[PDB]
Amino acid sequence: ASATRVIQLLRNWASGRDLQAKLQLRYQEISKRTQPPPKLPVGPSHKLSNNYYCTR
Amino acid sequence: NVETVAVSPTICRRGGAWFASFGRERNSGTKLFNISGHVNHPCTVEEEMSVPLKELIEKHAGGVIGGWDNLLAVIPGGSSTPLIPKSVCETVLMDFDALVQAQTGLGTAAVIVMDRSTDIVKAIARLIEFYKHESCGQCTPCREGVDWMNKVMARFVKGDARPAEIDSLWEISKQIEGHTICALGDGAAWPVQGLIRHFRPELEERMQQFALQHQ
Ligand code: SF4
Repeated sequence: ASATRVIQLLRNWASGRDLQAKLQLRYQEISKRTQPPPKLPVGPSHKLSNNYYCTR
Repeated sequence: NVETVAVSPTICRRGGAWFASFGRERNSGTKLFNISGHVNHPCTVEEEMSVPLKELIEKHAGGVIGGWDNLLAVIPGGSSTPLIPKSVCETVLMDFDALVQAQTGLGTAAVIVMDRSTDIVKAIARLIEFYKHESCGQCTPCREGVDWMNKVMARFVKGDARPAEIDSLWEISKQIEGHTICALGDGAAWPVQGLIRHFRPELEERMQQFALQHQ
């Protein structure tokens, strides 16, 4: 947050809490909007043998 | 069968008791044997029914090429019977009940021997290709499943598969066997089952070699 030190002190005293530790505006701490590809594993029924549907 | 028809006049002339004198109970008479493959003297010979396989091979076929220790596997009753390794062929007899007990079946008493110098997977795949080329195509299990097994065995010969596919091929063979119009499907399923049962480590080794050299 681009806030002056005096204004930060005034708002901290007025609220009674330290605002800088828990800010309500998002910043660079959030994840990138471009992500690597996933792999997404398969479920338990993807076996090649001993997988007859009548048993599940 | 031709042999069944041809032995009948001799049976009538000499009596059924004479014919039943040979062989064990429920396996009586004499049989024609065709020994072929990796033997010094491949040949056709008529001999008493319940002869030991090793004794027949040594006495009439001249022994296994390179000696008895050189033996790798035997197909005892034609291409439709599962293979057996040396440990089974050591002390097995040649008749219906004893060969069924060895999980093979007497079949047509056509002995095809293979020494330790032959690709057993290649031989089984060639047999499966024969069965693919010989199915009449009437019923779907034989037609589609034998085509499928032929493709899978062709991939197996190179190791292009994964170890999990061995059990899948076994299940495919079971799905073919007992579900077809005639016994050609059974005769194609049994050699695959025998090859898996007696040489799964070789198939896995081939798969590992292919994966290693293909990465
Ligand atoms: S199992 Fe017999 S009837 Fe069925 S497709 Fe094969 S050869 Fe034809």
